[PDB]
Amino acid sequence: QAVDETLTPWTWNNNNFSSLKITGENPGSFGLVRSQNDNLNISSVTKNSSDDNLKYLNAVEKYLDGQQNFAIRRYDNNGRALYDINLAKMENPSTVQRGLNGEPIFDPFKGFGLTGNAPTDWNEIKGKVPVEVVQSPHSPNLYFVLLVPKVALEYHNLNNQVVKESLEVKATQSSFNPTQRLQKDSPVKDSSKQGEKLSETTASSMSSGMATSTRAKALKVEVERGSQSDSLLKNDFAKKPLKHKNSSGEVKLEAEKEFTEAWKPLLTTDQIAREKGMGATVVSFYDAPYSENHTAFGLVDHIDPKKMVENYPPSWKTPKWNHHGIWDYNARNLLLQTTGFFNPRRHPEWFDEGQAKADNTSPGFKVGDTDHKKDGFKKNSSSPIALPFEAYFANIGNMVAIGNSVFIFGGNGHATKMFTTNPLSIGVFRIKYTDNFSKSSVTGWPYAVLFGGLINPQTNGLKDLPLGTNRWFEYVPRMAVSGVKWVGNQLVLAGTLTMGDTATVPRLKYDQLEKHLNLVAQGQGLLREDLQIFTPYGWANRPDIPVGAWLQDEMGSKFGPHYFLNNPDIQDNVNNDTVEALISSYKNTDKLKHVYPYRYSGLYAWQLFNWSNKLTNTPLSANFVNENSYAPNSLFAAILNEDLLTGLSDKIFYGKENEFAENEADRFNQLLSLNPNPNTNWARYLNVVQRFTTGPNLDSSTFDQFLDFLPWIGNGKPFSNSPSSSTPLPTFSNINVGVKSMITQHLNKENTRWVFIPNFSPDIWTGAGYRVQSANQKNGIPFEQVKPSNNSTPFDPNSDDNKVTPSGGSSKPTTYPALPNSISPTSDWINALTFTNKNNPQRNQLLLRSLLGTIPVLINKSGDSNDQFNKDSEQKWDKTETNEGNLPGFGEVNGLYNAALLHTYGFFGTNTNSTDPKIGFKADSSSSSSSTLVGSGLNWTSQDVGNLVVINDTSFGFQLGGWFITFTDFIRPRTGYLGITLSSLQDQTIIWADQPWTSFKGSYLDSDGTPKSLWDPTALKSLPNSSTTYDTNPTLSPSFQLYQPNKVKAYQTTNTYNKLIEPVDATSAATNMTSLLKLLTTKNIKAKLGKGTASSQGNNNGGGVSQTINTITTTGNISEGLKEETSIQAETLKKFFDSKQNNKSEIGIGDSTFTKMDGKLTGVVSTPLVNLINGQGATSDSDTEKISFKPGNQIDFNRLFTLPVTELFDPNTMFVYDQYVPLLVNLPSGFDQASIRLKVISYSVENQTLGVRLEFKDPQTQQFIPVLNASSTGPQTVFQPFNQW
Repeated sequence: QAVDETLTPWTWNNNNFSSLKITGENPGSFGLVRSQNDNLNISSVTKNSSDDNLKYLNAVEKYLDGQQNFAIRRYDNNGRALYDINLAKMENPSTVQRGLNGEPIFDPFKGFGLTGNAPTDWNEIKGKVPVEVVQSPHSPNLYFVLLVPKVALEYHNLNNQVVKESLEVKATQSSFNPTQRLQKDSPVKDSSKQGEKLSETTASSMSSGMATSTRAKALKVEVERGSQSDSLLKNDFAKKPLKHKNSSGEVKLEAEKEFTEAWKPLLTTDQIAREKGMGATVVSFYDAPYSENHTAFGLVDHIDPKKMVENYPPSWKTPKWNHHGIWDYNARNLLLQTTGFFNPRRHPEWFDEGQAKADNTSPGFKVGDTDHKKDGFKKNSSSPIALPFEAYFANIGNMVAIGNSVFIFGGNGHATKMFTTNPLSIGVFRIKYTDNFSKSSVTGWPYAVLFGGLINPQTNGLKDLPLGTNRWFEYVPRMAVSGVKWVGNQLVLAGTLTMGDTATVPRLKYDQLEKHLNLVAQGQGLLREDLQIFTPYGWANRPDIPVGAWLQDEMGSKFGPHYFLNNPDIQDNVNNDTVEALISSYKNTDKLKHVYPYRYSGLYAWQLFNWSNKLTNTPLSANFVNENSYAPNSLFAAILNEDLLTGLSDKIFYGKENEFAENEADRFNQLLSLNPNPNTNWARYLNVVQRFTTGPNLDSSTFDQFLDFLPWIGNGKPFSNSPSSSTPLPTFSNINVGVKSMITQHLNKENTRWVFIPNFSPDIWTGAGYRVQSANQKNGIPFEQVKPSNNSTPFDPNSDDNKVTPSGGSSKPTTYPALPNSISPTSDWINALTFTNKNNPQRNQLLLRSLLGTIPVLINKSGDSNDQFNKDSEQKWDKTETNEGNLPGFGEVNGLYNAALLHTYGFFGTNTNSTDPKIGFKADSSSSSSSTLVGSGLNWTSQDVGNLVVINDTSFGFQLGGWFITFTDFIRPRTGYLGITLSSLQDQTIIWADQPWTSFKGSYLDSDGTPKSLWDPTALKSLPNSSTTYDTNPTLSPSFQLYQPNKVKAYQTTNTYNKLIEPVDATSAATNMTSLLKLLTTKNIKAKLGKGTASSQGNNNGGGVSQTINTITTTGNISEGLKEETSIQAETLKKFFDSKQNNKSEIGIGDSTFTKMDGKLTGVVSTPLVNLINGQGATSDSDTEKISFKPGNQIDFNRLFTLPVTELFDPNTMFVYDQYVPLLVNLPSGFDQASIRLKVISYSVENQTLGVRLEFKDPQTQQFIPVLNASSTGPQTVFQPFNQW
């Protein structure tokens, strides 16, 4: 029961909790502790063939019960160990004897009463490990401790064959090729189903719509219930004229023939619930350090995953589907993009059967029927969203106690985060206690139903982000939770959050999947990449056009108005005549909707604005949710509603409104908002989030301007490269990039001299990759981007097809005269949302992944001999319009400039290496070009988030990858402050490590007031093996992604980017780019850069601690850089930052101060007075050495106890009167007796005894604290008049 000297403090990877700062009556720390012993040969247990995972894990737990020891030892206010609480060695533990009212009988000196019998489930809970301890805010001496199995600690060390990766390196006997596991072949017209294509309107109803268009008429989409049981009289949305290509079998998604070694969890959710010994459990136990019966347990409650799954929205029983239903399901299935809103093809973690259900087959609705009228009926489903082992144990961590209920918000998922899989916390577990912590109820709710109330007016940061949902919770937010803590009076949840997918929002045309391999993979789930890849050539004019309208123009000569290669240059006007003739004329009824002839088409920003779950000023208003990000692609900190969370009922009740439409007849007129059923309570959960933020309080191009300001941890140089004619250009921002152009000459060339730009001259920097007739005509480009289908002549405006006849027949062209001067991936246009490419959803992911330092780069030429990219004589920043600028314009990460990004990385030039790596992208003009995206060389992952440390009443922060990020201005934002302070890590070994996050050993707030993070550069976990014994071309790493090849036609010498850069079939290009594919593995990139091995050098062991930069009131002030008097906001911010490149400190960017500490770092134990690293360095309470109790023989009992115990103290406050204190406590001469008080805690008139606990005014912290040296026994003593017996 006493302190164990062989157990050292530690910290769990999932929550990084090491100690709980107990405050109040008995201040101290509940530090975790473990057996540091190595020699744990987990391979000693043999995993046989027929033995199942459950039996194997039971054997592993039995084995670890002997070789491992864990406990939660309590420390005094001075950091001195008191007792251990080794749950596996506590003999005859007993629950607390309770009264009828539920109060635990407690006498301060006799302690807690014991019933003598073990708490519930003790046999199956004794072996579990503690990972977290949380105090109650109200009930004294009451604690909860979170218990998990030892497997969840040893998960990574388990044998690979039972802990597999979603991607397989294979033996590579046939050379590496990233497209091998990708289905790529395109669908082809069905020659047996041609006649069921959507019918063009027989005659457009004029209905006084005088405007007349010779163009092709709209297609009819008629759906009506009819009366047939399982079929519809009309099912136009189901028209299915396409089919998969038949080559060596049908090319479609099917787990059986693809995922032979399918990824599957360790334990299904039902098995977690049933097997009590494998799930997390929290036991409420009472602790008293100075009492005889110091500790005793209360209730034991398993965190039942079924009590969580039962609160999933019903829409999540059928993830393959969505409120759109048949039409989008068909579109995705033919495009080889996996269907639904949360698909195991993209998120296999959350499904009991894992990848074995990873396809669109059996989607829960009838599909693929020989008769299209039959398709679209609800049927049996088999693959609902669940909570298997990995997601579950990502969801256990970061407890918080509120009122009579305790919440588990989950952790960052590193407990079970492998290289190619990303478990996260999907919702909030709650345990509610009744009748004063006597009985309890366990339940959980998903984050989706909690975050539905997000609306743009809340956040001060980026707008229109993909964080919205709707009456069907098809948006599945999950968090890698940094932690939950009270920042002052406001409860804060913080960490990283997965937006709705924004990469796959555009769709390819049905014949352009062989030349957009990166995008088709992103949609396929093979490429678990979240950033938006700029591949705009093959996008359909509209993602949401049913396949029944794809073949209306097969040849493409007419540029089918309803379906054509998306390109804004042929966008229709918005004139009243144009819309009246084209769109408004075809009035739609309850049983008829039209695919309008209006040539809808726009770039990435327009695509997202129309077809992403962007936030809106009202909740549940996101009609278009495509998918959910793979990894957390956005920082997120939200102020939660404490009272509402306490008050919500345990069990949720959805209804027909949340269900999907039963059949297409009801789906067609499916409203977005329906009155909730009277007896349902799902809506009540929507308003938990009081506020939220994702980054600095900046919007639009200001955000990208800041992104330029933040530096790259890999080498420290800014992404802008501003501090020095062919000089390097910034990557994100466009200011001083390219040439200024006047937006008043774009599109209609009307009413824009003062609407977009308050300045008198509305000149906008077109950025890199801009198109211009000539320097003399840089402002606006005329219609010379004519789109020819074949080589057959320009797009031919002024044609009868592309003209509209208003009232009277005064025909005119419907296409704009002049167009914006850029469609580059870095193209920004406040004046044309249809042409602009930079978007807030991209900007958030760019901030997160720039902080992480793993932004991919397009590469044409590796460092190999005869394949070298020369910085000099081959890169010309002054000629970004021409191929000499090397801007790919296809495959690049949207919103950034590939050459600038590479220069920052140093892939070419001596920026990162002493000698030029000669790695770069060349826009070849003499032949075809092939390219591939490769990682940054760093292996930080977005889930790398540490402790949530509260700095003060208004600011909080946490470690993020190699950065420490503090949300200075979230609780109480101040105008003009960016509201973020960033502190980079200085250790090169950690920055460039293969698995750096294994080195982070927790963060905490130091007494001096500056947060700090532990670092153990000797704790890095290398990759599982040295590639066995052969060269493994694909080597998995947390940042590794199967970036598919991209092949692009020769770049024009002149007017390179007038049109979209056309690609060609790149399926066979893999074998001709081995020297580039080899750069996919991060080790090879590091070797090229020189960071491959210990060659990084520097500190050899270098164990120490890093501290965030010192901050002041003026820190983070960019009010000068904000605001507008003579420029645009982005340009003035660029000027401001440029003027402060040598003073990044005052803007909140700097290198974290780091100090060396000898020996291993395993964790901290923090108590409100001081913080002990590894629990070393306890003191003797110097400030109260001369305060102690007078022993009994030195006290005259008659002098004191002649008066009664009642009037020796104040019963109304239980305080010993000041005049008598010196009579009992020894003090040095001249000591201020008023600074020390006695807190009576027990008395008995019948025995005239007095139990007293001492307190002392701490000069350091202005709070009364107990004196631990007051007696050999501690700060509590019993005074009686010689009647102790």
